Amino acid sequence: VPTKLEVVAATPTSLLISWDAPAVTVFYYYITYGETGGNSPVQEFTVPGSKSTATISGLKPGVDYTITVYAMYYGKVYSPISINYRT
Amino acid sequence: PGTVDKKMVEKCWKLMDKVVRLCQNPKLALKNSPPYILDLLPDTYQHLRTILSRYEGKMETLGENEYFRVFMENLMKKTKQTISLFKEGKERMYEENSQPRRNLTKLSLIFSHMLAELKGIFPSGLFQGDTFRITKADAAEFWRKAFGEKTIVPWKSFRQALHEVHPISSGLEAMALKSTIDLTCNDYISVFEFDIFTRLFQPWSSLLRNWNSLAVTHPGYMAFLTYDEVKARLQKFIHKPGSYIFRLSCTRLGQWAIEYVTADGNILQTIPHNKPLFQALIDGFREGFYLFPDGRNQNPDL
Repeated sequence: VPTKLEVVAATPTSLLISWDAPAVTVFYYYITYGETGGNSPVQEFTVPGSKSTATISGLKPGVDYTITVYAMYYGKVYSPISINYRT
Repeated sequence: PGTVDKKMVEKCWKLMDKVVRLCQNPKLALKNSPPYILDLLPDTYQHLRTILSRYEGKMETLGENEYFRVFMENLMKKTKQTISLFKEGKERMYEENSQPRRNLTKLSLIFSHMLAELKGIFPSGLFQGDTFRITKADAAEFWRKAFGEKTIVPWKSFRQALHEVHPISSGLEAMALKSTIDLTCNDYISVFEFDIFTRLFQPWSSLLRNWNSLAVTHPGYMAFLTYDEVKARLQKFIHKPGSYIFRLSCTRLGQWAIEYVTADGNILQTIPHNKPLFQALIDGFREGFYLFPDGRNQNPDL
């Protein structure tokens, strides 16, 4: 479970999300952002476990999106955390 | 990837030695975990020089083997990231709790994995990846049938190949599998990493499902830890006899580890030589030892 997930930098289309590093190690972080109540399969990407911040580009301006964050150790998916932001 | 030349590995040793200059700061106060990081790179240099000694008659023929190219490229990349990690970390290398220190220990685990892979593929400096013995036949049949004499493959080919026998539901899951089955973290599945995986999650018939219950939805699963980190984890539930976890050891790849608490308050461990992991887990559930995974009252069913 990534702790204390929040957006810290905002543009109409790009968002900088910063979560605190868990005490336990992270091999990789998995991020899935998708339109709130949107039937379109959510976009997904990955970052290395060293980073505590990530940036998403190309989000439509004027939509509430639902973003889900996962921590990943070797063969392990810690429980996720989610936030919803209106751009 | 790129063809192998001897000058580039000169460069590479300079990098390993430079990382040795960085890590030998006592202010880090590195613990020999292992992965020690410090001891692995001398053994990497040494074993590599052993391969070179073995391939003195035919250096070019060694440079045109896929495994040595991929392995060396990856070692140069990882060691460059090991230098740039101190570069980014600056002073925050002096405390272990800091994030760049955690990244350093991560790359230590990686380095241990790569050395283990190299020693497995190159015993006595000789290439035997084409004649590599996969332990579970079912796995060996799959590998000989899907790829054959291949030693290393790109991860995409392995996802498309393994998907036909055991389907992969989504990229969310496929990433999680590419985590374990690629210990080198280089988008390349080898016969070494594959054999370790299959030995870890027998039987083959339900391999992927064995992966799911024993890894993804399990609380006691702790991936790679050292005996120091294990006791540090279970100290919080020592008063609670039967609280257990099960992990992996870098020292031993393809072997399981189980740790549990006794009524005495001592933390004793057990290793499953006979029986698979799930079966041994069930039996310990029947005996009265494996009750709380990670000190959690709910125990998953197998």
